[PDB]
Amino acid sequence: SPTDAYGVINFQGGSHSYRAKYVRLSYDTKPEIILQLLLKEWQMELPKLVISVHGGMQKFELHPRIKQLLGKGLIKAAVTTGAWILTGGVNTGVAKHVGDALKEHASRSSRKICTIGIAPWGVIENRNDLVGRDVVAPYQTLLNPLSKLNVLNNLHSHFILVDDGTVGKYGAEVRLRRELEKTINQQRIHARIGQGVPVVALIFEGGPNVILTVLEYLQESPPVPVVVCEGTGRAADLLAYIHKQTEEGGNLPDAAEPDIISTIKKTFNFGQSEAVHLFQTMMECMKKKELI
Amino acid sequence: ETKRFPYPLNELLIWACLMKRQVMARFLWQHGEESM
Amino acid sequence: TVFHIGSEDHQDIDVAILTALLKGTNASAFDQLILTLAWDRVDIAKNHVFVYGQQWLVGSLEQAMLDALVMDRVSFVKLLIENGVSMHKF
Repeated sequence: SPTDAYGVINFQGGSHSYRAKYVRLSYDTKPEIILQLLLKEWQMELPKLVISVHGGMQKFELHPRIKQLLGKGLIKAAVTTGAWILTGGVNTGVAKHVGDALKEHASRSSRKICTIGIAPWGVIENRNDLVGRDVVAPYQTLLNPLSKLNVLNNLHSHFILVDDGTVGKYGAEVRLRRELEKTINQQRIHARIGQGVPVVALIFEGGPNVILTVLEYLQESPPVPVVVCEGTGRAADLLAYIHKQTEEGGNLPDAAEPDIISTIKKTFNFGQSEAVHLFQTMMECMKKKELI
Repeated sequence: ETKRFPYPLNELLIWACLMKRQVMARFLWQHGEESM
Repeated sequence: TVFHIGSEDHQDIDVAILTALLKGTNASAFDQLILTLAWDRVDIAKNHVFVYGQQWLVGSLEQAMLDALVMDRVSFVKLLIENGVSMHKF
């Protein structure tokens, strides 16, 4: 049925009145029309780079020094290359710390940094105050204590929100992010250059489903690379630990897969339910080291 | 609602200036639209 | 409260003398904010009241804004705006 909720989701804003945009589309919109919206209507420029950010939700106390470097480093890659950062939008986890990084080294470089939020429609606090056609909307980033719901991060610039079964249902956004990543990589990076737009994925404090997301890229045609950073507190630091003890393509030096599977279930409790399976995922991630 | 105002940073800028509160007036001026 | 001299743990004693009045003495999350306001110490308020996970009540926060505007407490207006208060609703 008609999208019936598209306009400006301008946050109440703190120091500023940070603006944003929403469309509320389906879960079956075609990749051609998704991109068509971004550049035609929202008057965006084609990016010379895409940085997808897959960590987790609820990431809870990133370290002090880690905050500085990732931010200062991530802004520079974005502003110096005119990039689109792709987050989940919800103010829990990476999308929190990404927006934190923006605020620190802002330079009001939102002009050159177009962060986009992609989430399902329903899992978001104050869902109902946005319904309407070309509606400038208010929105309160008040940390409503009773609210287990998500709030959209004030330090973003655009939003696409994906209908699904209904409210509460979470996890119907993975397709659109990917199909868009395929789509942008099938666009020429300049009027003179033939190569497609590159795509790279960055990982902050990953997770047992993220380590399937990592593999899903290296299996992809073309094989999208991945970046990780140590100093985190879940799978990134793990797959960082996996890094140091492995040879080119090899599955193990002198056998420690009991001790690895010990650590696999230590973080997320398996009990060898499938902690073995998570090892062969780490096996194929420690394998294709030409993209990690 | 209706007891609210659509542009409250304007109503407070006038308040701070009638009350001779310059440091508050400068702060509130930087927030909102139509700065000049 | 002990002031460990050498490990920069719990830095210079003013923060200790004042933070001591905030810990224990449960009093609220609110009254903690109101006490910094009378003192005009935002560094205390930002760091030792607006902490992660601080469960805030209902428009108590608005009632703090009303107190800061009268008292000409500009930096507490700035802070409370950053931490969720809405002038349109207020």
